[PDB]
Amino acid sequence: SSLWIAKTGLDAQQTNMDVIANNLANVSTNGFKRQRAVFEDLLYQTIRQP
Amino acid sequence: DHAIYTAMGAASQTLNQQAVTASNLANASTPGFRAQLNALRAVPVDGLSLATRTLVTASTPGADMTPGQLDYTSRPLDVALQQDGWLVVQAADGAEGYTRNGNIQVGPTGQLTIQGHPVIGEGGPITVPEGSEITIAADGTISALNPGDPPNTVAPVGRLKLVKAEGNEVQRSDDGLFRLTAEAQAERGAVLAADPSIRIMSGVLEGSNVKPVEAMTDMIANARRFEMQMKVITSVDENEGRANQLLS
Amino acid sequence: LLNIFDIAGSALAAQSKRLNVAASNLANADSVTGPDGQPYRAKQVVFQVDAAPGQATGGVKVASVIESQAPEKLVYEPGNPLADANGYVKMPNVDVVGEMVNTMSASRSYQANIEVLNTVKSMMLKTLTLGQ
Amino acid sequence: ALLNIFDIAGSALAAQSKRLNVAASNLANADSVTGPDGQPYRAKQVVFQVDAAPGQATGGVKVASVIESQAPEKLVYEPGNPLADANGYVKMPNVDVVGEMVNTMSASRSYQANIEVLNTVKSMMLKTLTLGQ
Amino acid sequence: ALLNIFDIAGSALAAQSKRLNVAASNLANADSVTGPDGQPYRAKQVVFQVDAAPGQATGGVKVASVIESQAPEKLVYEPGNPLADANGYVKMPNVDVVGEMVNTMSASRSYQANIEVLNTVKSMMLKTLTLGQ
Amino acid sequence: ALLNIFDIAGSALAAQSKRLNVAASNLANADSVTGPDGQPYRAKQVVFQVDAAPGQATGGVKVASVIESQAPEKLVYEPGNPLADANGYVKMPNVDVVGEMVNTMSASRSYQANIEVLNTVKSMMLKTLTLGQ
Amino acid sequence: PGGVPGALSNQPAPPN
Amino acid sequence: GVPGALSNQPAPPNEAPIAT
Amino acid sequence: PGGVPGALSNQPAPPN
Amino acid sequence: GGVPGALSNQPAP
Amino acid sequence: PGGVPGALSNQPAPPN
Amino acid sequence: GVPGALSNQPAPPNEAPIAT
Amino acid sequence: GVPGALSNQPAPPNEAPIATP
Repeated sequence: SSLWIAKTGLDAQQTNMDVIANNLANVSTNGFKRQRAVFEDLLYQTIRQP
Repeated sequence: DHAIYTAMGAASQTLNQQAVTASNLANASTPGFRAQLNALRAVPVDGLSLATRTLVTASTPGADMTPGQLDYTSRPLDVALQQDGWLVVQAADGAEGYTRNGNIQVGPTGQLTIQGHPVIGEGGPITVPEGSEITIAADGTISALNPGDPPNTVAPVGRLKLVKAEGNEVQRSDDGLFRLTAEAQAERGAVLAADPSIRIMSGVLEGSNVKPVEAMTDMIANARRFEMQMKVITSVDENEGRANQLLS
Repeated sequence: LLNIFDIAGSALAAQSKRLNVAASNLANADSVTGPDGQPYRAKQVVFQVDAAPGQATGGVKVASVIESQAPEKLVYEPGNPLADANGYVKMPNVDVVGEMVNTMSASRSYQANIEVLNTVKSMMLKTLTLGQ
Repeated sequence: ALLNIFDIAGSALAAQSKRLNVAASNLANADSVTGPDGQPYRAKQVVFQVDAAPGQATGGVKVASVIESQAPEKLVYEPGNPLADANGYVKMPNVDVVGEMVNTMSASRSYQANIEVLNTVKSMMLKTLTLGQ
Repeated sequence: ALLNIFDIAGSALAAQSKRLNVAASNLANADSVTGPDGQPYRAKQVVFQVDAAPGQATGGVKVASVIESQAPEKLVYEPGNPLADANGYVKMPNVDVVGEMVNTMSASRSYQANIEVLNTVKSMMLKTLTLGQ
Repeated sequence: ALLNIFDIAGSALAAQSKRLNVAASNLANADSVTGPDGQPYRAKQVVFQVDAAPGQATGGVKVASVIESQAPEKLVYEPGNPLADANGYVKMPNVDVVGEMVNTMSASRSYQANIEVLNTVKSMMLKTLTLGQ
Repeated sequence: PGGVPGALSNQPAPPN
Repeated sequence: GVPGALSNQPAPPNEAPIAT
Repeated sequence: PGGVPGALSNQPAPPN
Repeated sequence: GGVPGALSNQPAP
Repeated sequence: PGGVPGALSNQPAPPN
Repeated sequence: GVPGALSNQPAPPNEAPIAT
Repeated sequence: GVPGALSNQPAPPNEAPIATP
């Protein structure tokens, strides 16, 4: 249902939040490369063809 | 007794529309994303004698081709296309697909990929010399400079295949890539040649184009429509009970 | 009182038809197209007296189902294929409150007619035992 | 020939009970992930036919067979659950909850209508047995 | 013992109750550092199977066992804790918050749907017994 | 057999009412300082037991007693209060607010369940008088 | 005879 | 034909297509 | 020829 | 047959 | 000999 | 006796004093 | 065996210790 879709959305933004928190915690670290999170949508479901 | 089925169809298709909207909202951060449009078509039931029953069917008529907002990242390989322009990749099943994701990556062997799909250039997938620094020009041209070697040794390697196609000529496949429709394939050919009029900006990534206002309005509308259909179902459910239990 | 059975049955059919029309209209509040590509125009039943051989009093028959003549709503979506030269897509003129009230009133009339038919059938059953 | 109504309405009651049972089984397993064989639960539905032998005008109703519902299996992205796919696509049943609830309500109403038919038919049989007396 | 519909819907209620209990226990132990023995709490999962008593026809839902999730345990650098390893990372449970709230909502709505199914069937059940008398 | 059920369910209702009253008393005096004498307010709890006047093991629930919890009394530093001890501490009650609210809600739900049981069995005992007439 | 029952008739309309 | 009347010829199979 | 009663046969089916 | 009725005793004996 | 119901008996406490 | 039994003698009056 | 069956034996007491004994 839409519950799983929106829960996956929430999980992605939390992941992104964790990535940003990690980037901000390592501001003063010497020789740190910033982490950038990219997202992809999973398989599309076809119910009836055009 | 059959109005309950009309209302049930309306409620189920409202659920389907809500699922489409939630899937669109879940990809608010997906790079180079095209939102799926939704529309409720009405199907009138034919028959006799007084045509009164018309059902609802949810539909997704193509996608949205409005470009999103470009994030400026100081990287030479993230590219953004012109409006109604597409980058070409070799699809999962050895076929051709089109996309807006300009997040081009390179491998240890030097081949360019997008989401893992190799990019298609003039003469088949583009391969860059191993471990080279790559710059992308404003018309698809790709230049490669070996690390530590006279910057006078920078030479072009290939050209990206950039095409132009509108929403009517483009239909989303189940793997997330966009392809030509059959009616567009019959006119513009199986494979689209490169379009030289498209400019490409290097160093900017295109995000998603989902509109929060439309999504929120759609969710409110779906909720209210679902409540109305449930009321219709409840009204029909009491009447039939009384009728049978009593006229027996 | 068999004519009462005809009357009650015709009225039950008419109210069921009105309820079905209202339900179909409520389903299509947000519909944008049909099979041919024309907008969905809201339906309304027409009630007429069924007293063809019964003078001026009789049952109610649904003469026809007609598209409502209220002006179609217009939404500015110039990218929609159905948009005209001015960019306006036609959406149905279905009034939600009117349809909900129609459903409720039709349900109440349906129940009243069922109660009438039951009372008449019971009266006939008791008439069957006259003089005994 | 009022006795045949007994058979007709009894067959109808049994068929509607089977339909309600199948709908409830589908509804109760909307959240299932696994079957006894490890296969995902497939939503099932009965098939209604006229219970008429060749040459019989009109009969009751009978359940021919139970068939798997035709709908795409609901894909869920959970590549942490022990049951998964090659790409972590857990397959969940294609149960449409609104359809099952409406089916349950319809089956109950048709069942009650058939019960009323049986009751009034028995009353008439008794009255016929009191024909001349 | 139970009528088939009663058994199916009651099994659905019990399964949803078990899932809700697992979700609540996970939400309670979201910040637990140790158990009673000295090992981190592991998020529990409940697996639904279809209790197909007949061959592939219908059946309620049963729960085989409560499994322990296999996900990277959260590591927090607290070398002073007695439970820190050689590197000093104490282990926190892998309980995600959003997933458990979604699970609680889904379990509640399945529970209520099965309750509504039982309530709907009940009137037909009581009205069946008036057929004979 | 079935007439004893009135006594069983009435005992259950009385016991749940007593538990609810104790919970309300605990909530009312969570911030209380002193009673009629100089002693603090010790939180109350009812004791449930199984009431089987005959020898058949089981039966209804009865409230054997109301006891005062022996949990440590909360101490607040208030030396100007005449109620303070040698160290200037005052004994404030150990009422568990969340526990008492949960007790209120759980007692309410059990109360309704017993009410529903009583309604159902009253209907059955009314219908058994119709037997064959 | 008769017309549309319910909402449409019991709503004020322009004279025509 | 008038609804509710009796005719010796069956009604044609009705269909509700989505696209003409 | 009968068919599946209720929800499946009263929802708009696919064209083919 | 293959499907037991809703009003039948638990198939599981 | 059942004890206190509800909150007190559903909290982890050391045996005594 | 039992909290809900029957006795022949009225229950003693209950009063709630502020202080004892 | 199955939860909700009938057995002739009472279930063992439900103890939940806070520390390992």
